[PDB]
Amino acid sequence: WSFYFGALSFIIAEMVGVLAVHMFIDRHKQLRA
Amino acid sequence: VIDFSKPFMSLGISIMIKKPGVFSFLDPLAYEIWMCIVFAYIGV
Repeated sequence: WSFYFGALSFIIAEMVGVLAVHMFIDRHKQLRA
Repeated sequence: VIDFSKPFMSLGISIMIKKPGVFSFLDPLAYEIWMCIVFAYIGV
């Protein structure tokens, strides 16, 4: 179960990175407007 | 010591030995390869 804990951690880390990149993009689009 | 008739049955010494999955198309590659392919797809 700890191997799959690491795998799930990888998946969640990638999703959270995608969310952070969207927040950065949204901040700069709000700055642009 | 006794009289045998002609053979009523012929025989010899012989050898006796003991006599696809649904998702078997995945068999050429190991399970870890498929899992890491999914992970690499997500990362890419």
